[PDB]
Amino acid sequence: MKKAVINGEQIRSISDLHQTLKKELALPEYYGENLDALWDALTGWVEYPLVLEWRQFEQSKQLTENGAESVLQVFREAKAEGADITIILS
Amino acid sequence: VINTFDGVADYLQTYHKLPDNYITKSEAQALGWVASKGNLCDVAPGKSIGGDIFSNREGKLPGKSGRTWREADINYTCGFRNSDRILYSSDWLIYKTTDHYQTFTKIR
Repeated sequence: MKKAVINGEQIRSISDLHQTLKKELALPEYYGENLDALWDALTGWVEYPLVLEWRQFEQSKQLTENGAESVLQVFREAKAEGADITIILS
Repeated sequence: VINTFDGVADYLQTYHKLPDNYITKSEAQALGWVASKGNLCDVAPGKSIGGDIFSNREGKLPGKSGRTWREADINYTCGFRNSDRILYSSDWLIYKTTDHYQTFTKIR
């Protein structure tokens, strides 16, 4: 198992969000910090089974010009396409 | 194997398909590929990940009616996946990225 935790109220920007995911998910140094890079990481790099706990999501949505939702959506698409992802919105 | 930018692009334009050394993520997984272990060469000797749908999520590649995109890994030999990809459309536009999808430059 492998667990990433996002403290959404500590997210500073969409860039900072990608940098948090990169640490929390042990992504490669070259991680492109964009939505296609994130998709590639979740479907051909990241360790499974994967648990994502995203705390205070609404704060992170406001701290990132709404970019937080498109980042969440990548996880939901990977899961919906069969990736073994458990998503916690707390 | 055919796995360089010009190699795969030449081959894509000539045959309208990827070279034989490519398998999709789902086909590799069914061979036992555990991406976090970096074990592709152990379960699929000589193969590279390629052929999967590319959704162009940041919208940097040009859109057109009825155009869809696909991707393949470039310069992969063994171990963990690298940052290089070739991107080719259903009407045979071909782009490349070497910075994990941050930027794309057209090649064909």
